[PDB]
Amino acid sequence: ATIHVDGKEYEVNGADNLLEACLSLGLDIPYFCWHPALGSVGACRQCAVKQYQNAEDTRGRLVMSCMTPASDGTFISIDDEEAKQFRESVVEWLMTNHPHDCPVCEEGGNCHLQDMTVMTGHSFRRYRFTKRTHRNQDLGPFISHEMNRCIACYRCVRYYKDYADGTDLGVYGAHDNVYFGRPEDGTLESEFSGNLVEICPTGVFTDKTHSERYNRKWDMQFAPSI
Amino acid sequence: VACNLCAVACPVGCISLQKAETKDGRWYPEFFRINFSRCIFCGLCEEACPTTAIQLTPDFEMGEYKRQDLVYEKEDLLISGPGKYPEYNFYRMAGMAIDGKDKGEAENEAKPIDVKSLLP
Amino acid sequence: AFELSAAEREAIEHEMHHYEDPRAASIEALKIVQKQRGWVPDGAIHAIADVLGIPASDVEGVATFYSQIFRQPVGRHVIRYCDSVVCHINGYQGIQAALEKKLNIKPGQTTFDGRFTLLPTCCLGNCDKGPNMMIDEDTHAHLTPEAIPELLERYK
Amino acid sequence: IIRTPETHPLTWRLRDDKQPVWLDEYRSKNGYEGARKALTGLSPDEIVNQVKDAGLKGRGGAGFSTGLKWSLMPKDESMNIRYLLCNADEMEPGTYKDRLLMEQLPHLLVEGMLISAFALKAYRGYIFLRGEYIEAAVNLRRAIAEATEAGLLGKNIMGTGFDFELFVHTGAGRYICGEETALINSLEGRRANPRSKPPFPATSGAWGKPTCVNNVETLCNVPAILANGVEWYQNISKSKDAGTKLMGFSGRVKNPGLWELPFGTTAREILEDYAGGMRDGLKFKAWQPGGAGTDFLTEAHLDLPMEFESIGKAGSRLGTALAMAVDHEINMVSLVRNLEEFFARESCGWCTPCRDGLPWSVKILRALERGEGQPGDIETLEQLCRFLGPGKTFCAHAPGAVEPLQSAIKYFREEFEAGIKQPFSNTHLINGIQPNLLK
Amino acid sequence: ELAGIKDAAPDATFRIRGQKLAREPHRYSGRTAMRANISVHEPRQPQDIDTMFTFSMEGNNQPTAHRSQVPFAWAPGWNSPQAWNKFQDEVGGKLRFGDPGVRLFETSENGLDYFTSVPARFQPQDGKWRIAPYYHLFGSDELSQRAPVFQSRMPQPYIKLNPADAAKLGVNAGTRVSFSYDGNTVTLPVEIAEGLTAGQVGLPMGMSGIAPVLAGAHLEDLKEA
Ligand SMILES: NC(=O)C1=CN([C@@H]2O[C@H](COP(=O)(O)OP(=O)(O)OC[C@H]3O[C@@H](n4cnc5c(N)ncnc54)[C@H](O)[C@@H]3O)[C@@H](O)[C@H]2O)C=CC1
Ligand SMILES: Cc1cc2nc3c(=O)[nH]c(=O)nc-3n(C[C@H](O)[C@H](O)[C@H](O)COP(=O)(O)O)c2cc1C
Ligand code: SF4
Ligand code: SF4
Ligand code: SF4
Ligand code: SF4
Ligand code: SF4
Ligand code: FES
Ligand code: FES
Repeated sequence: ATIHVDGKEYEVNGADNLLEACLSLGLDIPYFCWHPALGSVGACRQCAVKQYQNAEDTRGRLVMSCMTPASDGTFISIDDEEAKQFRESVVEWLMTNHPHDCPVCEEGGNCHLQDMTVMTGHSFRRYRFTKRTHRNQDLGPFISHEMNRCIACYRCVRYYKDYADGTDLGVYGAHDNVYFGRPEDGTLESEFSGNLVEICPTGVFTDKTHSERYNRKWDMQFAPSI
Repeated sequence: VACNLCAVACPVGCISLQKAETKDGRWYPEFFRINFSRCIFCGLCEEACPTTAIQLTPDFEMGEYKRQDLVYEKEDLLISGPGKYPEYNFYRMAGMAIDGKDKGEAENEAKPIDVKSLLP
Repeated sequence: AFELSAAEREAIEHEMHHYEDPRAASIEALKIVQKQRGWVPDGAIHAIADVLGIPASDVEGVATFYSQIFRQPVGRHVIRYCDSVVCHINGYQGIQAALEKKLNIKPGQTTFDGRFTLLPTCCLGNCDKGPNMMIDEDTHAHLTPEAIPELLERYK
Repeated sequence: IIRTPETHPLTWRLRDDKQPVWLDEYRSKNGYEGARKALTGLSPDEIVNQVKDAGLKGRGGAGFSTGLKWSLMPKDESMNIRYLLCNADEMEPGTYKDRLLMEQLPHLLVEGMLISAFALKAYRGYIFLRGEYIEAAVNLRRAIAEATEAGLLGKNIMGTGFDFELFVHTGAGRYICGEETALINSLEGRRANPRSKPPFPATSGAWGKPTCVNNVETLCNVPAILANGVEWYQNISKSKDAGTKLMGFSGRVKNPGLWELPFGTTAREILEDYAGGMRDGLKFKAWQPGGAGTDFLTEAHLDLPMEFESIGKAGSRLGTALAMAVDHEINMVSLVRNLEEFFARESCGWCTPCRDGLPWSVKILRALERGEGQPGDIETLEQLCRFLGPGKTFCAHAPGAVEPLQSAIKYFREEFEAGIKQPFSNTHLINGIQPNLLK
Repeated sequence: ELAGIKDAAPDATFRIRGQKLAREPHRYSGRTAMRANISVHEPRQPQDIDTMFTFSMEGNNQPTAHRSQVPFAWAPGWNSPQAWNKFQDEVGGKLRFGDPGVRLFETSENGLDYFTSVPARFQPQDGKWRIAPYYHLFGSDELSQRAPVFQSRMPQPYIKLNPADAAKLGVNAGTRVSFSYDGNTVTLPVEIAEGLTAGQVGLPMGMSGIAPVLAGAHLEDLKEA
């Protein structure tokens, strides 16, 4: 397939969507709800790019790159001004309820939400009202729960239920009061519940064993082991 | 709150700390040590503190006989008052619950609404 | 704990006969339990989940998504006053103020005797006869603040 | 108003005492004759094509061609399981047409679902009805029992070998459940989050099977087409939209109600000749043509025919064609605050712009209500209007949420600017730190 | 037969444009103070003669570097686990220059013969109890069950009994029964297992006191303590 991103021609796979095709080419599009192992559901509305009907088109429309296929002869723009403003607006809406928690959060320096906040160029807050609060649950000795940091990207429920076939983690409530977790306090019953600490782009589900003796990612000595 | 921003913002790398936690959930440094034989007194650590805990004070008289005694620990750094910033409290800003401050008690924070609430 | 009665379980199974997936009867199962017991207690979620064959997280998410399935204890009579735009034009606010004055409660809570629970609600579909109120199964239209204590005394 | 079968195909059977019309009275007044014609003398594809060239558009508020939506069901013969769903939700503020249709004429809806299920080869049908229409639910269940007793429902209807089972699914009170994909999800017993299209419900809808979702009024319009013929339906009015629409006018008018009118009837004809004008002491200020989700229009737009195209080019939508009148005594900012409060609390929480930006608009309008507005608030509201438009959110809840906000800013900006009093302040002073006085 | 382990990873002389592979990130902190409690003189950097990696940041961790062993994923602007997107040839696929590790053996050209040794059916003999293995993700592995965070997650030690076998032994759920294996009478509480077949007791393999060598073995004098 042939796509044109910002006037540059690329050869992609027509069976992929535009987000995974453009991320495979090294282009940077912010995203939250899409995962390579989970698929595209179009929740966070963050991966917006401007699609044009043909080469001689100037108007276009904002579409989700994760929901739009990477078909042949597809003209899109990532660095368009309207798309950039919309992505910064999505980060701004996610920043309205987010707690002032980065120093005391175990995802600091390892946070996908921090990365996409910086990448969108959003560093000014014109929101002056209150932020919603949630009480935490006890998820057992491995996963620490902090629901204030959630951005409702639905990755945890999608992985835990649709991928890992777990039953004890879900989504409750409606509007901006959506809550993610167990119906009551107790240990997460899945054998693959620890992948939530990397599935969650925020610091909601965190490693409690690492949180006991915590240090940031830049302070680690890593090795490739088995 | 042992957030390790000052240690990584240091261009010399003369700040070492480890995060401990109280039973009520408050982060603090288990130890905090600064190699003052290495420190260039540039103030990037004070610039990087989001709680204004680390502070460079107007005092220069710091000569030492042995270089081992130029490694100041937490018992030699922690003072009895707020220093140059007399009112800032990070935990009032934060949404994490600690002792004496529950959910919704932070500034610009609403009270937590349960999903089981009868209101639409 | 919680135990599902025979009538509730029989009604739930009869509702499961109406669909090709038993999960489709979760909303009506919660409605059956709420009709019998006034609300849905915490053990009812697990009982309904065990009966239908779906996880309790799904049942709790359904019961918390919809506003008419109550996961907190309510009064004997649920007053639901419409606060939408047409009833805002026709003056629902005087009706709401009369309800506060008579019941001595805010919206979303219950009286001291457990008689009434006052709730704002969406558009009741009766906008040409507004303002509208809905006590448990009876809808009242053409509301005036002078008629609220006359309306509330007939619900024991 | 004189109601004839040729001019009022829907409401000419309505009783004077507002009582429901049961099976014997309905069949006396030419009931189930269209169902008899369709099920005995017509192929399902013939009925689909008949509805398609009748010009029957969807009365749910979008105006899509119902016959074209019927034709998009697959022709594959392995998919012999098909569903017809009646969107009896009606959760839009300002909409009360289906309550009148089902509370007094449930057999019209039963006959319409029977004809449409024969046309769509739909073996099962569900009336997704809201939980607050108790009388409509009772009357629909009684009409279904009466039709099942007389052989209009169940197995082997009219000796044609067509089996159709009709159920009534009573809802649990959410406005998002009226969205047809969220309607399918709530019919499946799940949280009523909508689904992305394509795939549309025709190819894969309820439980992955082919599924057609239609409003009460469309299925009520169907048997008149199947009984009186196509040519009667095309010559009801000389307009691009065929047939009669239930149009009403509500909100502090002399005669608030609902009347069956041909398409192309002007809104001033509804407001004055049918609603009797505004109440005494109240002057007309604005109106919404088709419910809470449509844009406000002024008194200059009252001389406009109520069609999809005419209200579309005027900066609004025809919608459900149940107009609402706002007088001068009602503040515009309070009305938009109420609308946005409803639209924000009825968000399903699936996607970021609606879920996290409608409460921001609610907070801004609350600040503008008590005069606590600050500079940049109306600019923020305009940015939310631009960024919550069609294609930017997952479903069409938020475009309908920001339509009244953008129209009220466009036409009544002097009321919104009157709420901005204090200067902008997001920070507090921290002792020992000099602020960055940006310019 | 282990000739393929040479190609599992490149040797200690492997370089990326002359430099080694960094173990720690470039922004590694506290170099002159993490060991200052012991000695203010900073120690020598540890030497890694075994591998191509180095015990410092003085190395390469570029996502476009021609290697298969990646110690951690970091790209500028991607500090999250989403830097693996930068480290892959396509997202969700393989690594850019191949995944590490090699297969020791290929598929053989010829198969095996049919195993004609069909076992007989399980006959539950009285007085002897066949041990059915129960494996736990938290407790069966030796090193993992030595971890203190597993101790709350480990199940309490048990013996599983069929309802018919428990009724024959006259024991309900929770009571403690003793059984002797190689002269070690160990006492465990009874849990009723409906799915377990009669004539069998279920034991948690890999636990403290219950070796995995006990699986498939028999038991004697099982009785209520
Ligand atoms: N209570 C009520 O009556 C309410 C009505 N509405 C109205 O609902 C409308 C928005 O609803 P939507 O579902 O978003 O409208 P839509 O235009 O996306 O679709 C409406 C119908 O057309 C069909 N359709 C549209 N494009 C199609 C295509 N390319 N292929 C196949 N089928 C297609 C859909 O399947 C559906 O049956 C607005 O006009 C609004 O006024 C909104 C809120 C409440
Ligand atoms: C947020 C939202 C709510 C809706 N609510 C209803 C509703 O309550 N009743 C209805 O008939 N259509 C509703 N619709 C329109 C449906 O998407 C769809 O048009 C309808 O179910 C059938 O279309 P039709 O008019 O062609 O029959 C809603 C749409 C949206 C976006
Ligand atoms: S989840 Fe991310 S943005 Fe939120 S407090 Fe933690 S590090 Fe900061
Ligand atoms: S808890 Fe984490 S993974 Fe789940 S929706 Fe919230 S941000 Fe996404
Ligand atoms: S003032 Fe000293 S300790 Fe602080 S960043 Fe500079 S060199 Fe490091
Ligand atoms: S002194 Fe400040 S910057 Fe350093 S770890 Fe403590 S809170 Fe963080
Ligand atoms: S716009 Fe988004 S969050 Fe709002 S109701 Fe639709 S899908 Fe749900
Ligand atoms: S990544 Fe596309 S909307 Fe979330
Ligand atoms: S606006 Fe209140 S009944 Fe519709």
